[PDB]
Amino acid sequence: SISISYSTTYSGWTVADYLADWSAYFGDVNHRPGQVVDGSNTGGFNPGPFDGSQYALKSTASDAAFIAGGDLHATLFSNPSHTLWGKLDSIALGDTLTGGASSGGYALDSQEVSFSNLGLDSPIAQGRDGTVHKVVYGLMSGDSSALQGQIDALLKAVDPSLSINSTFDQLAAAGVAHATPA
Ligand code: HEM
Repeated sequence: SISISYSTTYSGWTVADYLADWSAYFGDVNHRPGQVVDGSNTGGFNPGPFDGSQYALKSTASDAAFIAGGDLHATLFSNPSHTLWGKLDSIALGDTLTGGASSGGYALDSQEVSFSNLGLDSPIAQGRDGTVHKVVYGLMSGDSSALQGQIDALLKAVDPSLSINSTFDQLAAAGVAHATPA
């Protein structure tokens, strides 16, 4: 089932409130036609250049950053263009991104929260409608709505009383979350 890791700082927050705040602060990197600037708002893959086990992106305006983990593929100019697809197992949120292809991976110097065992798989044919794409492109664009909806479904699948409106501590009591040090 979904497995959540959270710094004790966030023990009393709901998942929805945490994500709404995190993404609003991360802010839209404007990865859109006319506005993509390589090395600024593309993020990167490990091993890359356009596929790998991690995709990571920091904000254009601060150190906030996320890492998507799984078996990921960006089509870039190939049909269906500008689709991220594959298998998405995890999302880690925090700040101070480090690493990259030259390091053999990415890590956050301050990981706040992670969501693992997401079990998302999106075929290339779904294009930009796939859940993997929506989750990650949403985060790139400062919008955690898609991620929230996937977490909500995973939580309900454990028990319908659990949701994105549960606190991290409630989710820990319910067996789906664990705390890390503040
Ligand atoms: C190495 C990382 C990436 C590079 C170098 C890259 C590069 C680009 C470029 C060059 C464009 C076209 C800009 C233009 O039309 O002027 C673009 C657009 C786009 N990319 Fe990426 N991208 C990357 C990662 C991603 C990821 C991970 C996603 C999805 C989660 C994504 C989704 C899109 C979308 C949706 C568009 C806009 C398409 C449209 O509205 O027509 N990209 N990207």
